[PDB]
Amino acid sequence: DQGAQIFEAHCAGCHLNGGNIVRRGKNLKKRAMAKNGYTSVEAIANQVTQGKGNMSAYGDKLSSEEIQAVSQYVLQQSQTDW
Ligand code: HEC
Ligand SMILES: [Cl-]
Ligand SMILES: [Cl-]
Ligand SMILES: [Cl-]
Ligand SMILES: [Cl-]
Ligand code: NA
Ligand code: NA
Ligand code: NA
Repeated sequence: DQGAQIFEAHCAGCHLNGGNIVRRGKNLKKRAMAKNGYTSVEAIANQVTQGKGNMSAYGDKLSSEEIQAVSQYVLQQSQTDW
């Protein structure tokens, strides 16, 4: 539940319903996530913490516990397709 709330507050601006309005080829749905190896909590949490390209780093914005919770939410949603 907390993971979904964090996602709504911090991630849905760019990734609503698992999309990516900024970088077409890097969404949160099964195909792109599997291709890029975002298939574990740790893989996702590392990317969220440090940022990448035009995506900001969240390591100074969200706590480690919040990053874990949102990463689990994204993993579950991706694996089951949003
Ligand atoms: C727009 C300002 C964004 C917000 C808010 C968040 N993300 Fe993002 N994300 C964004 C871009 C431009 C990209 C591509 C970065 C690149 O590699 O060039 C991404 C990518 C991801 C990914 C990887 C998806 C994939 O490879 O298919 C993940 C797992 C991801 N973003 C997660 C995520 C979370 C959990 C966010 C809130 C804390 C979040 N993003 C915010 C743009 C934006
Ligand atoms: Cl981009
Ligand atoms: Cl990537
Ligand atoms: Cl990373
Ligand atoms: Cl940043
Ligand atoms: Na909410
Ligand atoms: Na674009
Ligand atoms: Na801070």
